[PDB]
Amino acid sequence: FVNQHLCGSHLVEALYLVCGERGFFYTPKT
Amino acid sequence: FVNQHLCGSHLVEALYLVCGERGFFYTPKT
Amino acid sequence: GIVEQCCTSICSLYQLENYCN
Amino acid sequence: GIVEQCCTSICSLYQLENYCN
Ligand SMILES: [Cl-]
Ligand SMILES: [Cl-]
Ligand code: NA
Ligand SMILES: [Zn+2]
Ligand SMILES: [Zn+2]
Repeated sequence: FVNQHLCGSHLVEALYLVCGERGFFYTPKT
Repeated sequence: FVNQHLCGSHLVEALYLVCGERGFFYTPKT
Repeated sequence: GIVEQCCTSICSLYQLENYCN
Repeated sequence: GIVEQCCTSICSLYQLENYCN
């Protein structure tokens, strides 16, 4: 796995790319 | 056919932008 | 489905809020 | 929030797994 500060169209696709076949949630609200 | 693994990467990317700060929930079923 | 709405059909920015929180 | 987690700080292979439904 890559260890970075996840931001940008770099992390979202990772959260998706990692979580895979299950699902995910995004909270822009802090 | 049409491949969704790929379709999602664009969708989720774009969604981030569009949904903005209110955030979003990605369910890979529907 | 959402992947059903933009895959076989392209969608525009407004038409994406339908899936936004 | 969560940004403080992975974008504010570096995230690992599982800290996001907490964020899956
Ligand atoms: Cl960047
Ligand atoms: Cl593609
Ligand atoms: Na990209
Ligand atoms: Zn970038
Ligand atoms: Zn592509």
